[PDB]
Amino acid sequence: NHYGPIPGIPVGTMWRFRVQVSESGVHRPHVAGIHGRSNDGAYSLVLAGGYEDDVDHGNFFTYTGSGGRDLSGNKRTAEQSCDQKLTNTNRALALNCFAPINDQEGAEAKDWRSGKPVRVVRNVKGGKNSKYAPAEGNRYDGIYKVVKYWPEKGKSGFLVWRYLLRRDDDEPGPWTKEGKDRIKKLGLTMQYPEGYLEALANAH
DNA sequence: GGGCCCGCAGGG
DNA sequence: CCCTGCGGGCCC
Repeated sequence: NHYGPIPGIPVGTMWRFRVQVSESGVHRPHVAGIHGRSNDGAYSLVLAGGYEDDVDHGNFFTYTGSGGRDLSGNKRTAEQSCDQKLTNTNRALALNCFAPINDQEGAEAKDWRSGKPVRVVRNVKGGKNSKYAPAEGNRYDGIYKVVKYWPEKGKSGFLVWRYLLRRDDDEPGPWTKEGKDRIKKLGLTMQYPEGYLEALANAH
């Protein structure tokens, strides 16, 4: 539903599980990387190193579309086994870009800052191929905007949709000096589900 | 009512 | 250690 930050949830907020990010409003889907409607646009997305074509550079990153995958056998993830399409959440994210939607060669917003805002969450699994992933769980990293998107062959050899997102947010990134100071001042700390830690105090 | 899914953990 | 496939929410 909502575009932009969630009122009163500062950049640097951390949650241990995806479900907690969801109940916060920050990223509603419990599994999916993109939260979006195909005739409106995308509200939030997660970098979790789930797609090999994701490259994260912090203040900007190239995100991969979802799909191009065989999820037979009641799967949630798989390797690329066919071309992605500009449909569903992929189409949603493309609409955020401040340029006419083109599903053949993609598009670029000259005035990208005028595009729709995307809430961006970074998850620890993104750490294999990124300097910007938190050490644990999920972290709210602020607002980014889609500069451009285009199709190309991924590492797998199949077509993927690729999106350049660039940061556009007055709250500083949590990996920066000021981001770290703010987090410290606010006392931001990993949020666990209720009862979770107690259940872990059950090592015997 | 069916599709989708950047998680997660039980059980091998 | 590695593997399998479940709920449930949200979309359409």
